[PDB]
Amino acid sequence: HMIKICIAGKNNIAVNSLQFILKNYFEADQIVVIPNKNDKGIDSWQKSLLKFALDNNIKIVTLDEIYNIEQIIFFSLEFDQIIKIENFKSDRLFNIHFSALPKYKGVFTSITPILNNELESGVTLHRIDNGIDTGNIIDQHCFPIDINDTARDLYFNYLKYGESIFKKNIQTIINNSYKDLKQTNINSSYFSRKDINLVHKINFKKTSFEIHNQIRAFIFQEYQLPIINNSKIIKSILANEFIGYNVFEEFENYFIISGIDGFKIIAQKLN
Amino acid sequence: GHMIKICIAGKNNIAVNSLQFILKNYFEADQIVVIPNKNDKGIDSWQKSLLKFALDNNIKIVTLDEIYNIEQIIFFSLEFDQIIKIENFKSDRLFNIHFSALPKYKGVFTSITPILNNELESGVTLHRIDNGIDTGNIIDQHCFPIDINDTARDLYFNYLKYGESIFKKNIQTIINNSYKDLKQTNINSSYFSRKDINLVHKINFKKTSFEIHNQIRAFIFQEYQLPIINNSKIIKSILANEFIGYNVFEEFENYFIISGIDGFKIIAQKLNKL
Ligand SMILES: Cc1cn([C@H]2C[C@H](O)[C@@H](COP(=O)(O)OP(=O)(O)O[C@H]3O[C@H](CO)[C@@H](O)[C@H](O)[C@H]3O)O2)c(=O)[nH]c1=O
Ligand SMILES: Cc1cn([C@H]2C[C@H](O)[C@@H](COP(=O)(O)OP(=O)(O)O[C@H]3O[C@H](CO)[C@@H](O)[C@H](O)[C@H]3O)O2)c(=O)[nH]c1=O
Ligand SMILES: Nc1nc2c(c(=O)[nH]1)N[C@H](CN(C=O)c1ccc(C(=O)N[C@@H](CCC(=O)O)C(=O)O)cc1)CN2
Ligand SMILES: Nc1nc2c(c(=O)[nH]1)N[C@H](CN(C=O)c1ccc(C(=O)N[C@@H](CCC(=O)O)C(=O)O)cc1)CN2
Repeated sequence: HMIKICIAGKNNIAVNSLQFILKNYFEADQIVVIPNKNDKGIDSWQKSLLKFALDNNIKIVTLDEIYNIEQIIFFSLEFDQIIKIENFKSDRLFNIHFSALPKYKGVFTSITPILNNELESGVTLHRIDNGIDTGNIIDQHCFPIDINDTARDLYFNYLKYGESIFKKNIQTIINNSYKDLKQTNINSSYFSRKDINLVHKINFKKTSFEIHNQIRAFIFQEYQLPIINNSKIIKSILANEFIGYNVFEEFENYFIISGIDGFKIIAQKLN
Repeated sequence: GHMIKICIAGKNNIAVNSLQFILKNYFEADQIVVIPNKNDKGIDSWQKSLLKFALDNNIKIVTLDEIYNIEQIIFFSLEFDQIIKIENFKSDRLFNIHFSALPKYKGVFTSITPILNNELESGVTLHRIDNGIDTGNIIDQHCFPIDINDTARDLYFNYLKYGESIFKKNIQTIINNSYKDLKQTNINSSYFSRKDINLVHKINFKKTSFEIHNQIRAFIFQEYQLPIINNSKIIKSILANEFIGYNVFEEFENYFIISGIDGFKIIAQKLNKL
């Protein structure tokens, strides 16, 4: 068919990966795009896929419009819809998921690995099957969650590494010469929206590492910041200085906190 | 200096067998004292009673107050139920075996917490006691697997086993005071209190098969409780690699068949099964 590829989703990973295909592989007339339902068609703190496509004379389609395109490559890059694979003639359906699968299937993956005490995360390119982030893994890139990284910092890492893993593998996908491996049952985890209360209530009867992690997992200013006694927190810093157990002291610009193991946290208040 | 050399404080097979080992190999009975836990009524049940062993072997029962002034005494907590304040003691030879791979899973119910948090292994850790909970310097650790179908009960019996073993491995160097240790790191340190665990766990099925399995088996410890699914007590959970479709739930006379979001088969065996 004339149309070779659909890019579906949002943000700079989608925009940049589309730019890369336009520059290196396919002409506009060979590409269609499905923006997310919330795409305003203007750039914000991320670029708009809708705007990029219109600016570049790529057609905006719906899923209904591509299901019958033989051999189309369908590529989800932060797409907001669950696919049903039997809708499609093509079986060339792919996603980049922002975690180190099989762990942290589902949502809010800039939050969940932090909240669960992980030292690393990853991006994973996989085939789409009918389950949520369950299909066979094509490629994965693991990277650290540094000790004072926030959810926002981690999200910007997913965008960066996600764009790179796209570029690394896209020719094998286009050539249908990639290899994949089924995901294991062990280590598989999943979160849905119901599992995370974005207005997090910190549990201080925890270690310093855990309290620190509770704070920084919710630091993502475009959405929210965690609040301690009515002040928003912009950064948490965990040190291995021992300051005594269960410290909590509020100052004008920051809190000094330690948990049951007495390591020092500085929780910096938003200016 | 003093006649008393060692105090064993705590409960269950670990305390009893450790005490038996020192009495056989290291100290006579008049050199040893014991502090049972508050709920020890001196009756052997599914674990042995430390109080009963002491009574049966003429090893004196004491309180912490009676040992604080014993210089050089070796104090060992083997599932002890009291928090120590090290400044009460003249001796600095104060030790604990905690049932986890520290620094993870400080605090309570460590037969439940690693399972519920999706771990594949656990451990026992011999440490110095400081004024924090399970925070003192590590002397030795032995890690072991949590087998995929282990229950909390199964994991508790492995702690008893490996815990008794790590005591024997280290006791000579404690007695000769030549042991080495290392400060715990801040990174990976985790802690649970009784408030963080609801022993009447309501299963979240909007999870992976692995996670649903873990949620069930983490609460299987029949002396205390069993998890309940559709008003049936569950005695065992078995997780397989077989794909059966997403979000399966079917009740049979003797078991449930369950899968989560990733569609792996779980068999949850009912207690009523003959
Ligand atoms: C909405 C929201 C998001 N965030 C943070 C954590 C999220 O990981 C990150 C990105 O948010 P979203 O893109 O809305 O949602 P997230 O669950 O990460 O993304 C999933 O759901 C998105 C919306 O359905 C899909 O477009 C993505 O493909 C899918 O991966 O921003 C917050 O901290 N607070 C928020 O309220
Ligand atoms: C009381 C209770 C226990 N358990 C299981 C899981 C526990 O890890 C295991 C042992 O129970 P306990 O010895 O009462 O509690 P546990 O938190 O494991 O032990 C801590 O607390 C004990 C009581 O303070 C201390 O004596 C120990 O040194 C300490 O390690 O039994 C249950 O599954 N349900 C229960 O209701
Ligand atoms: N079938 C399928 N569709 C896929 C992917 C997948 O692996 N498989 N990857 C992406 C997965 N995805 C985003 O990357 C995506 C988008 C929307 C929702 C969604 O509708 N979420 C609800 C859950 C609804 C439900 O319970 O089924 C939520 O958590 O509240 C979920 C995931 C895009 N579509
Ligand atoms: N200071 C300290 N004491 C220790 C250990 C330790 O690492 N540090 N290890 C063990 C930790 N432990 C179990 O392994 C354990 C037991 C009870 C409580 C506790 O908090 N107990 C009582 C107060 C005790 C009393 O003074 O009578 C309570 O809260 O009711 C805390 C930890 C035994 N004691």
